[PDB]
Amino acid sequence: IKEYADLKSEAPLIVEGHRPQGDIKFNNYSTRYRPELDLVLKHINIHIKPNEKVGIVGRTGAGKSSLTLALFRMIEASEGNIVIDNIAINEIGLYDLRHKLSIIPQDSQVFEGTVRENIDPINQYTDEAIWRALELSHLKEHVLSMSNDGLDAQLTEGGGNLSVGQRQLLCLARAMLVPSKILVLDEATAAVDVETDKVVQETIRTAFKDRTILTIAHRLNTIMDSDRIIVLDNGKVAEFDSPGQLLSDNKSLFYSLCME
Repeated sequence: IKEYADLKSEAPLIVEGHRPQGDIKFNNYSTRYRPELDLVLKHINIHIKPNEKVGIVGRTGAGKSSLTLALFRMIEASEGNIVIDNIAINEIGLYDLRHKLSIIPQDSQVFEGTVRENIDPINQYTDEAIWRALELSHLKEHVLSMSNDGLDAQLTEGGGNLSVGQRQLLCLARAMLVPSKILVLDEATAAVDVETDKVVQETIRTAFKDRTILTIAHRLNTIMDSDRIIVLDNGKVAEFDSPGQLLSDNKSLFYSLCME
């Protein structure tokens, strides 16, 4: 027990510096997936518009997954830094950093309890906010199917578990319930219900029409629908980021990926 009681913490949760829209600005940021591994991000300096919708693509093993971890400081930066809203990611403190942002993970999960608790464990949203978020996510209707408890209807890891593709919709519902200043997205590595995919893609853009959506894609269609796309490979941005100009003219690897 003391063996884990002695573990080195990831980072201080709260710091003196705190913020009061959005911003994403790499500043020669570079990072390795782990200290024992070589670098996975190399001197990125990209800047994203305050309400931009952007897409990240790459080959299998390109290292693009680490972008979310670095943006959430899940991995400490090997070099360089990032700034959001004129405040560095390190200064704000991890608690506030993760509270102000939002993200759909590669794999979402269900927690044993209630949907209301599994969506607002912090208990910081109004009941009308919860209802409106579930409705805008097109989730309240199927939520009411389980039991008369509605928002308080139970759920569990097994037996009382939801649809495998419904998990990602629920995570998106949580993200849209949160008043996020910035957002991120991800998709199932394996094949999933295209109905759920369309529902998520429609609702995310319809809700966060005024908030940033930087998405990581396993299918290039989301890159096509993104206002800006940057392809990443070998720990480096692989081309001049554009909405499809390189696909139109250069026939770049971005075009080859959409061909594939």
